[PDB]
Order: sequence, then structure tokens, then C-alpha cells
Amino acid sequence: VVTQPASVSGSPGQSITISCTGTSSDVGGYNYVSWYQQYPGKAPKVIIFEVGNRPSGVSNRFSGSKSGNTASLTISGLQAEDEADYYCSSYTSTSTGVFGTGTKVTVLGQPKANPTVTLFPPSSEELQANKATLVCLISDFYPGAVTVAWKADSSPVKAGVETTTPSKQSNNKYAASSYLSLTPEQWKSHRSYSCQVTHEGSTVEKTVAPTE
Amino acid sequence: HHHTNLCPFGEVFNATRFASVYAWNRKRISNCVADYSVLYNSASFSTFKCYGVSPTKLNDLCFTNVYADSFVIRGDEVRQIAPGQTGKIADYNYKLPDDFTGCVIAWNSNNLDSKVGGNYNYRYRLFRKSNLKPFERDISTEIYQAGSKPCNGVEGFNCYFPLQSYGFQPTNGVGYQPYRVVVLSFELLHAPATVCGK
Amino acid sequence: EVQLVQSGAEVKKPGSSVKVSCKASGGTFSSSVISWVRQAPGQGLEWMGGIIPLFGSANYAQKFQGRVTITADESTSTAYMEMTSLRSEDTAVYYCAKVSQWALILFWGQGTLVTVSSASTKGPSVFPLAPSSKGTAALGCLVKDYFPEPVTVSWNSGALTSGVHTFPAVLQSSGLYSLSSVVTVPSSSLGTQTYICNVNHKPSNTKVDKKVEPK
Amino acid sequence: AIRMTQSPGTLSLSPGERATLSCRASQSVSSSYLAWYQQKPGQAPRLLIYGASSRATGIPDRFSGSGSGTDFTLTISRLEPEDFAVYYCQQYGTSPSWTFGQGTKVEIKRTVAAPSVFIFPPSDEQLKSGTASVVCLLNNFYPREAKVQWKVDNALQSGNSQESVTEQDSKDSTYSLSSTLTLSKADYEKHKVYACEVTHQGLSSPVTKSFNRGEC
Amino acid sequence: EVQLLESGGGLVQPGRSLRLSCAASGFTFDDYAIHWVRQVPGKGLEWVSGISWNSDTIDYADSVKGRFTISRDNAENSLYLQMNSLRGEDTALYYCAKSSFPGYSSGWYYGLDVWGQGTTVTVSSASTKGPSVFPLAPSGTAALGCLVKDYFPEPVTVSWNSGALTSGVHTFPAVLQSSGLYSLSSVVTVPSSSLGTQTYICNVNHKPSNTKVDKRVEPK
Ligand SMILES: *[C@@H]1O[C@H](CO[C@@H]2O[C@@H](C)[C@@H](O)[C@@H](O)[C@@H]2O)[C@@H](O[C@@H]2O[C@H](CO)[C@@H](O[C@@H]3O[C@H](CO)[C@@H](O)[C@H](O)[C@@H]3O)[C@H](O)[C@H]2NC(C)=O)[C@H](O)[C@H]1NC(C)=O
Repeated sequence: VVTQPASVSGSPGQSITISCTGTSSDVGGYNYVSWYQQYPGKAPKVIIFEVGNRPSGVSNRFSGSKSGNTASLTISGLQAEDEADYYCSSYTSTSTGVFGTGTKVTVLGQPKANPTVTLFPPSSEELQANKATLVCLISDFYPGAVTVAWKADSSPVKAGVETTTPSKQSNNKYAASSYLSLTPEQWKSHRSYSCQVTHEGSTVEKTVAPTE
Repeated sequence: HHHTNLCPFGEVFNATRFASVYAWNRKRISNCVADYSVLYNSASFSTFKCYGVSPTKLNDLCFTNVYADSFVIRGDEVRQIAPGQTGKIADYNYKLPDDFTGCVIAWNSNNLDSKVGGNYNYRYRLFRKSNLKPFERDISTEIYQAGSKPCNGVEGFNCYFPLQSYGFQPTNGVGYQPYRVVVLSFELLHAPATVCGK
Repeated sequence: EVQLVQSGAEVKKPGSSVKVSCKASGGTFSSSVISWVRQAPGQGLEWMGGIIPLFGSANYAQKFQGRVTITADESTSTAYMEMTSLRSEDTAVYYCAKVSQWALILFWGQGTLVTVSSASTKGPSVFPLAPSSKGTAALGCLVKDYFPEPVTVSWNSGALTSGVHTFPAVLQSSGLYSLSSVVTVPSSSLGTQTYICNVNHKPSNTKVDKKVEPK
Repeated sequence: AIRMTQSPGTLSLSPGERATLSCRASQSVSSSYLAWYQQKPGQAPRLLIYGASSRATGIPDRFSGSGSGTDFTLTISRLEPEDFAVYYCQQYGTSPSWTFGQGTKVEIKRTVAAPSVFIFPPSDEQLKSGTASVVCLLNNFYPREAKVQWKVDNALQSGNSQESVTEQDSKDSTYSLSSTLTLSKADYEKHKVYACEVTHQGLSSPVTKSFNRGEC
Repeated sequence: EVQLLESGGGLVQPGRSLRLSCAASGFTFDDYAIHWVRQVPGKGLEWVSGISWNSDTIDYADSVKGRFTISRDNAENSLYLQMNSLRGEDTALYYCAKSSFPGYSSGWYYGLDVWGQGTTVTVSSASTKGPSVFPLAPSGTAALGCLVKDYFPEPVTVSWNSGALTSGVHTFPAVLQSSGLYSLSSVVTVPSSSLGTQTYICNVNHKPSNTKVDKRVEPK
């Protein structure tokens, strides 16, 4: 078990440090600690080997240190191109190597964008098939974090809820979706259903009704 | 010479300069006696780990041959000079057998080997195709072709020179300071015993 | 910690023998090569022989194989050099030099002066070298006919040290030593300043202060 | 037996220069058992180098030893006034069998200062004892080469004079010499004019200092 | 150049078997050590196995030991990670990496400088399953779309008016439902005045199930 902070954030120009704590059989016993920078959808890149020495072509803004059982990658002068995942790694007494949990490094500064939400009632074709699916589409929002809550009239809905993990679209914004499964009897029993999309403290609520 | 002599341990522990670890020096000690009390009663040592022999007992034993291997390594790399240990130095530079019998002696030598501006005379081997066998020495300086293009004997993109300097400065951390290492190998075989204590 | 201490200076008459001691401290005694080095006045260093206390097997240079014996006493950490049939050519300074088997450095003693002669120890006569009347003037003291070496000469009880040239002694044909000690001073202070040379000869317990006045 | 021959016998250099002293061995000698010593006059030998290249405690970095096999070298990168001395090399080892080189004297090279000459008549108290000693002084000169001729009534002397030289002064790098003519009181009173003639490079002509026996 | 390419991934049922392969080029494969590393999508890395240049030394992670086996053929410059007893936890993207230097553990000493692009291995009890396409009717602009519900495996491809309508089109990432099936919806935004004028048709294509559906979307 080699533990890293789950996420580390910072503004441009600032300096951040990722920790990497291990045992005496890994980061504590051997100076063979290596850091990797992984952009979305690409292979990891060697940034640091042996705690501090950087490969040829690596920006010298990446410094590495070690104290006891804890390695530390330091990124000075955060640039937007540093927003990636960072993984430490070390040799073990078992002659193996082990990887850290990872650290999502997010360079701040981007303006928050509230999501556009569109809620669709069950199509007449699906209700005719003895099924009902409410579709709640969430797009054009940043950062990725967002919370979705469904309501039947004014009381919460328990199950039948499937929701994406937020992912980036073409204009570097996040898009997500949530699906509520219902039987056609449950749909027409309540007067309305609501999709409550909570993102960065603000809630968007769209509502559909069987009769309207 | 075949008549009671002093083991020339001086030209090992006290030499002006040591050899780089990848080209570790070995001197054979035979037919002589030595007062090992001067050794195990010395306080000038930061590492004195013996395996198979008690240190304070070296005067009561006799051996067929004694081998003294000497070199300089980093401070944090000293712990690799031990049976069963692995690492850059143990895999590619100097390797002790699992069944080693002898003692591993080490002391800080920053006062002897570091220079303002960095002393780059001491080197080590970065890599080797396979790990070193116990008591195996590799002094090859052949540039390795790790790429598609032949290297023709010059450093390049994927054309690596197998050795690299340590970079000893007086202001380095202790773990990164030079340490002089001597590896005494006591061999008790079927031959008559020659190197005794007194 | 290691230190070599030799016995005091001696004066032996020709034909006799002398046994110089060398006390070592530090524990590296038994496991060492303890040699004896000799230096005649005006000559270089000469290795006489050595011994290893653990073995007691001494080795000797050919020049000293006959009259020189080197022993060792592990019980007291002391080395000895005994030379018989001493001649005036054996007058020299004798050092015990030691090499420990655990190092390459050499440990030396402070040396022992052995003067070989029969012209018995004698205090020196001190005659003035008066400054001549006819910008700087020279005055001195002639320390003549003493034995053995050495003598110490100061000027005005050490208060005058500038310009003093104390020459090394010469062994006259009489077997007694002689040296001159001079000092150059301004010619204007010859009638004002008092100059007295202080000769001390410790072997004969002789202190002589002589007042050097113009003629 | 192993023979250590040093080269050159004398090394004449100026302060600030680089001194290169050689020590030749008759056989191959292990570089672990070769030493260098510095000796100033009246002092015990000072261990400079041991193990061919290790500097003893307090020895400055400008002294460096090197070599192997049979050729060993002591280099002084920049000569100080205090380094002009005699230097010996020594073969040794873990066996009682050592040898020394004959030595190399490093002395200064010359800037010209002439000697100040003084002659001293024998003291009256010495003449009460039957012996007369005439002392001729050569003061604060350089280079060491100098000639002293004793002249008694313009008759050149020989065999009755002894010379003594001080070692190169640590301050002005000069030498000083004292010649002592010795005559019996009978011979001393037989003659009137006593003179010492000094020949030296710093002198355009030989300088003569004299005195007539009996004059004040 | 130095290059590593992985192949042989796809879908496999729990317990079943699958073999991966790693092709090497641009370096002497005969004297290097290669490793396998896997990555849970959306999370963090984990080491799998390693093999020396002569296969004399082989190590495995404890999560895969006894189940996994590595092997190599230096004549073909190829590395193999034979896989089975596959569990749901074994679903990941599998990398093939090495260090710049020869040496078994040299990858850990100086870092793994050359990776491959990876190969996806999906462990699900999974036969193919085609999707159902429902229209999402619109109720000075309006948003309409169509729903692609319950399918397996990835991916589906959605276009509008046979690709002629690309302005305003947003096709969303799919959900992995607890049932193990995927569901996805694509939506287009069009001006309100053209609802009774223009015809809007979404073109779904799920190649695993050979599904091709053209559903027209129009006001209620
Ligand atoms: C070669 O070995 C000599 C001798 O070492 C001494 O003798 C041996 C027989 C063993 O018994 C050793 O345990 C023993 O120390 C080394 O010379 C010694 O070096 C040390 C450390 O460099 C000196 O100690 C220092 O002294 C200074 C000033 O006095 C103090 O301020 C320090 O605190 C420190 O204690 C020691 O004086 C010195 N001894 C002599 C006699 O020179 C030598 O360093 C070594 N050389 C190499 C290259 O290994």
C-alpha cells in the first residue's frame, strides 16, 4: 500500500507538493522512487527517477525529494499543461515494484460554468412497450463534480437511478446524464417528476408531468 | 617471505585513493599474522557488520586465505553491501554471496574524496544485462545501443555510456556523501591455515 | 594517540657502547615495524635496521650488521638500539621510526643525540668581538673551547633578537667546539646601548654573560 | 638491496616557482610504501608524504607526491620562502627493510646583495691564554658562493682558518659567513697587518678589511 | 524508434481465459526486461508481472499470483501475458512497459521510460445485446433527441440526417447500468420555427449486434 492524496489543486504560478507515503520495504528502504505524469487517454510519462534526477527534456519545474518513508513530488510555477494524474512508484524488498494510488492534480483558475439541463418525459413509444425512462441530460458545466436528485412530486425517488461519471466534451466542458427507470403505472400516478442537478452549490430543477 | 610476516592491511584501509565500485580492488592476504584488535577496537568506523565470524573473536581464529575488497560508494548505498541485498550497486557493481563469511567495514570519507565544485573521479555502473554473480567484476565501458540506430562509439539518443560519476561535494547530505568500504572475506578451506590472529 | 619517546642525549667515549630506548604508546606497538634511523651531522638519513616485536626477528643494514643490535620488549612497549665499539664517526642523531601494519603513515621519535669523544665536557670561554671604531657596526661573542654540543646564545637576555647571526659550531682540531655569534647594530648607539651576550652550556652547567664594549 | 637515488642534487629556484624533485628506485617499489620528508636545518625530519601521495597533518596542498614503480615525484606548485630545504624520499614496507634517498636541496636563485665585511682583532683576555683568534664576518649576502683569503703581512694563509655559514635567513633570503683564523700568541705577535680578502659576485672587486696589531 | 504495442484484449466471461501479446521494435529485445502494468479506468495504476531477458526471473503481484503467467519469445520480439480465472476486478487497461536500460530491476531503479498504448480487457458475463431507440420529442430554440437504451458492449455511433446535421448535435457518454448494459442519449438543438418544416432523423449504429436504426423525431 503506497498512499497518495486523492486530489491536489492550485492556481497558476503557485507551487504544489504531492506526497507518497510507504513502508520500510519500499519508499523507506530504497532510493528507487519514480514519479509519472498521466494525461487523459495517454501512457504515463517518466518525470522523476531516484527521487530527484529528472529525464532529459523534463521541465526543471519538477522537483523530487524523500524523507523517511514519504516521497514528495513538487511542481513549481503550475502551468495549465500540468493538470494530469501523478503516480509515484518504488522498488520493494520482494524485488517487485509498486505504484501509488494516484493524485488528480487540477490547476485552478477556470471560470465555473453552470450546467444546461434538459429533462425528457417517457416517449409515447416506450410507454407503449410497458417501460418508462426519464432522461436528464447535463452539459456545458465545469468543474466535473455534480450531484443529481430525482423527485416524485415532492418526495425523493429511491431506485431506478443510473448516472454517468462526468466526462469532458469537445469544448473542454463536462457532460453527464442520469436515467430514471419507472413502470408506466408509477409515471402516471404522481402529478410530476423532477430532476434536481446540484453543481457547485446551485441547483437546477426541471419538471415533467404525465398530463402536461 | 616464507617466515612469519605482518599482513599488509595498511595499503588497504589507509591508501590515499580508493577504486570506483564498478572496478573494485581486491588484494589477497596470505601467510601472515595480524592483530585484529586494532581493527575491532577502532571507533573510526560507521559500519562493522560481520557475518559468520564474531568481530571481537578474530584473534582466536585462523584462515586459509583472506580477501580484502575495497571501493567507494554513496552513503545510502552502503546497506547493499550485505548478503541477500539488492540494488543498483549489488546488482551491477559489487555483489556478496548469500553464504558470505567475513565483515563489511565502512566509514565516511567526505574529508578525503569530496571537492568544492564536485569530485567526479568516482563512478558506478548504471546498468548491466544480467545481475553480477558473487565476487564478479565488470569494467566494460562499451556504449550500449538501446535504439534502432548503431552508435559507432558515441553517446546519443538511445546510445548510453554504462558509467556515471557520483558528484561528490562537501555540502551534500550524509546519505549522499562518499563512504570508503572494505570487504574482508575469510576463507576456511582444507588448506593449512596461514592468516592468523595474535 | 600514538607517540614515540626516546631517551635523553648521551656522551660516550670511544670504544664504549650506548643503548637508546624508544617508548611507544597507543597499542600499535606489537604489530609494527620499528626501525632505527641515523643521521650524522651534515649528512643524510641512513636506515640501520628494524624489528617486528611479534616475531623478534631483527634485520640489519650491511653497514651496521656488526656493532648494532636492535631489541624489543612487548611487555613495556619499548624498542632499543645498542651500538658497541663507538667511534667518533658514530656521532649522530638516532631516531626510532615505526610503521603500523594498519596504516601507511610513519611514526617518528624526537631523536637522540650521541656524541662520541674523550675530550671531556668543558665549559666555554667567551671572548668579545668588539665593534671597530672605523652607518652600521658589527659586534659579537666568540664562544670557544667547549664540549660537547650544544651552547645557547642570546643577546640582552633575549631583548635583542634582530640582526643576530649565531653560526653553527665547528669541531676544532683540538676536539673542542667553537662558534661565533654576531649582531649588526646602528653605529650611532654604540656609546649609548649596552650589549651583553648570554651563553649557557647545560652539559657543564656554565652561564656566562659577557659585555661587548668598543675598543 | 634497493637503492633510492634522488635527482637533482641541488635545485636552485626562486619564490613562486614550481619545484619538481625526482626519486629513482633500483627495483620496482610498491607505491603504498614510499614517503617524502622535509628537513630544515637543526630540525628533525618532517614527514611530508606517505603512501606516495597522502599528505601528513598540516601539510599544505601545494605539496603533491606522485609516481609508481621506480619513478616517484614530489611537486611544489608554488614555492614559499619556508619550503627551501632538503627533501628525502624513503622506501619502506611491512618488513624491516627500508632505504632513503640521498636528498635534494631546494635553495633560492639569486638577486644580488653584496656582503658587509667586518674584521675583529683577538681580545686581550684571549691573548692572556696564549691563543689568538681573528674573526672575519661576511654579513647578509647571497648567493652562497664566497671566497675568504687570510693575509698576514700580505702573505696568503691556508690551513689555519675555519668557516661557518648560517642557513638562508627566513626573512631576506640571505646568507652569512664567519671565518676564524687561529694563531698562537707567538705567531700573532710576529706580524703586524692582518687582513681577510672577500671575493663575491656582488662585489665589483675583492674587498679587503684589515687592522694593524697594536693600533686602537 | 523504441515502441511497444499491445494486442489481444476484448471481452471474457468470469473465470474464462484470454491471452495478451506485446510487440517490441527499435531496441534489442533479447537483453531487456519487460513488465505488465494495468490501470482501472478512471483510477490508479498497479503493477502486474515482470520477466527478465532469459525468463530466468519472473515475479507477479499477489492479486494475480497463481492465476497469471508471463512468457516471452526473443526470436519474435514478443512478450505474452496469458490470463485466466478472470474476475470482475481484472477488468482494466493493460500496459506493456520497459526501462531505458537492460537489467531485471533496472525498470524500478531508473523508471519505466517506454510504455505501450495498452489493451482493454473487459470481464463481464456478456453476450452481445442490441439497443432500443426511442424518440425524445421537443416540448426561440428547441431541443430534441433520441434515446439508445440497454445495449452491450461499447460502442454505439449516432448521427443525424445521415450526417448532414452536425451543427447543434451533442451525443452523450453512456451509463454502465447495474444490469451490466449500456444506455446513451444523443440530442440536437434546432430553431423553433423549423419544427413543422425540417425533418429530423437520428441514425444509431451498434456494430457488435449489427443494429442499424433510423428513428424520426418530431413534435408531440
Ligand atoms: C590513515 O591512518 C591514519 C592513522 O589512524 C590512526 O592510527 C591507526 C593505527 C588506527 O588506530 C586508527 O584508528 C587511528 O585513528 C589516519 O590519521 C589519523 O586520522 C584521523 C582522522 O582523519 C585524525 O584524527 C583527527 O585529528 C584532528 C586533529 O587532531 C581532530 O580535530 C579530529 O577530531 C580527528 O580526531 C588523526 O589525528 C590522524 N592520526 C595521525 C597519527 O595522523 C589517516 O587519516 C588515515 N588516512 C587514510 C587516507 O585513511
